[PDB]
Amino acid sequence: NLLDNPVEFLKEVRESFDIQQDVDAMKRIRHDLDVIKEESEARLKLYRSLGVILDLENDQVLINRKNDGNIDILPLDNNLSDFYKTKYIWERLG
Amino acid sequence: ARDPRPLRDKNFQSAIQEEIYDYLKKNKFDIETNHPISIKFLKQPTQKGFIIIFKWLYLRLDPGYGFTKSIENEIYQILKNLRYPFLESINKSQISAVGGSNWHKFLGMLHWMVRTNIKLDMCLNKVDRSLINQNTQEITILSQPLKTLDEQDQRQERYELMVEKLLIDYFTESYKSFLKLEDNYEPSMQELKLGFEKFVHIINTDVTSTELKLEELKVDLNRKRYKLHQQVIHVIDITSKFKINIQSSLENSENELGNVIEELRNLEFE
Amino acid sequence: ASIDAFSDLERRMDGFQKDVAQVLARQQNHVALYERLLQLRVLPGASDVHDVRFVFGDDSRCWIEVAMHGDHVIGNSHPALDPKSRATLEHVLTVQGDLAAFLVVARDMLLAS
Amino acid sequence: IPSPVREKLNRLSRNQDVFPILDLQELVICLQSCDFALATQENISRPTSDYMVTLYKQIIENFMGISVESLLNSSNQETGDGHLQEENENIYLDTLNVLVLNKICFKFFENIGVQDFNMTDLYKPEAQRTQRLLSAVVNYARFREERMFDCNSFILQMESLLGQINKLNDEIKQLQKDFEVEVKEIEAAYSLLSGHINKYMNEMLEYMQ
Repeated sequence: NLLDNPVEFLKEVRESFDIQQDVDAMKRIRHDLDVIKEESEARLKLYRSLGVILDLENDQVLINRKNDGNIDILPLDNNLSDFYKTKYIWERLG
Repeated sequence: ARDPRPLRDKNFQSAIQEEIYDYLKKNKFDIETNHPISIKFLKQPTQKGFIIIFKWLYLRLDPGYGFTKSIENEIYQILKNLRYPFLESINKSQISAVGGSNWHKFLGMLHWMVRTNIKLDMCLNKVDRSLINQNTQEITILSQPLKTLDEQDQRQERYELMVEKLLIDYFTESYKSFLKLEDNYEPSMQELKLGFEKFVHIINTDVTSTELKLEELKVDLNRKRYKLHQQVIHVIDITSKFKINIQSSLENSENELGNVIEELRNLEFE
Repeated sequence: ASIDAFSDLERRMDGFQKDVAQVLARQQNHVALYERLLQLRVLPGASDVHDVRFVFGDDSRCWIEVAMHGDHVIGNSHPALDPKSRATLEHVLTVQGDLAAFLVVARDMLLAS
Repeated sequence: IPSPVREKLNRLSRNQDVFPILDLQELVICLQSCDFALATQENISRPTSDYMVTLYKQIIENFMGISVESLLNSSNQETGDGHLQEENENIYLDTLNVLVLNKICFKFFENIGVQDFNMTDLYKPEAQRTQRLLSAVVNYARFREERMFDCNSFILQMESLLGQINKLNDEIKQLQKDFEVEVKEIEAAYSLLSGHINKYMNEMLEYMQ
């Protein structure tokens, strides 16, 4: 009752893979990561030396500019960030 | 080419005479021919009584043979045609008077005939059993639940053999009546009609058997094909989802990184 | 003639699809992001003797350029500031030697002016 | 006062001879046309042994539809006789076979009006006896050929019934052959693709480690 023509069906699957498109894609993806990495490096060390450390493992941001780990965190979820995150990330600094 | 049996040994002659006499009395020699049999007679015989014994034995080997008026002149030729393995060991001179000193050579020839007769019955049983075997051809292939042989048509050639065996019987009997100036073969024809109905009933078993087997291969292949097709569906169903998701991933990655690099190098005020 | 061993390839599909996810986990810009949150960008200076230029705000309202080669105390500001505001900033980079302290104070002077 | 005699117990001998004696050329033409190619006027006029033995075997296998080899086979029972003790000898062999061949002809000829077949006819054949025996055979063959149309209805019924077996058996082997071919050719389209998929992932791994 099924598979009117299973032979053509299988052929389409081989023809839907395309190795070169993805191989070419792989060259471009590896290149783009290097461009972001290399052109962010000098700046990224500057932002790291600021003391502003970032946790993306657990959806919060830590502040460590009071010689203690008791500085209040800011979540990354359910938030405006429209002059919202910026106020908190300027009042927690000193 | 000489006979290895010790025909000259006198002890052997005494032993087999008793054993021979018992066998001779049992098979009605002294009744079928008026000539009596005795251990004394088997000790040293007369020529007349020997020819009676030889003829009686040979007719059991070759019933259609027509003996000449003086059997002594064809005994050698008879053994030659028979391919008697011990012909050279028997000299033509002693056939004239077998009752003399050389009676032992002729007792052993007669004794060998008895052993051949004994062995012939076993042969005829095997031929008979072969007839039984041919009786198997008729019934042995058909009683296989299913047969194993390289040609389903060989069973058929056996079937044809089963059928042909009927016509040889039919035409053999009809010919007997024809030679008796008779022309009515209806007895033979009615027997053939009845036997052929058995065939029709039995070959009908193959038709019915084959039809049912055929309908089961049809059902089984359709279901197996459906099961196999389901295997193909599963492979195709999840393979396409795999590729499209990665195509999305590849597409998403490329748009992601293209926009980042533009922003990273856009140092204008905008 | 391949069949029934699809579970082997199925493992390969599930494994490779998620090895892809691990390697391609979306690296954040960390610089487009930092500039978006703070309205603060780090760009090369127009006068490349003074290397690093800092831009504040969504538009070109406030900016200043600094050497950052060594003891970097270069005066430069789009909203001009008095010497007293300029002397306090020059001491934080000289008598305090704290970049982080110098950066928060400088933007407050510029945005208010 | 003498009494008459019924000589024609020899009419019964003539009655035993009711089948016709065929002229040499006609007897051979008919015998050859029965597909006994070995039969010739020259050999049959001077019969030799080992020729008659071969020629007789061909005749029996046609009219009886049997294998002489199978006949030699059935003479030698496989198991059940004398196995424990050999008695040290291959003797009796062929001698028994020679008398069995004699019996086969004897029984057959009894059926077609010959009551006195014997070893001379096999192993020192003579011309008049040889043509007499073969003429009875031919007359029997002609009777069978002539009367073969009595059984054509049976043959036609048999051929119909045999046709149904063969047609059904042809369908079975066709169906079972076609499905195995269909299965593999689809699997080849998949087997090519399965190797392709392992190849694709392996190349992509080169740029992920």
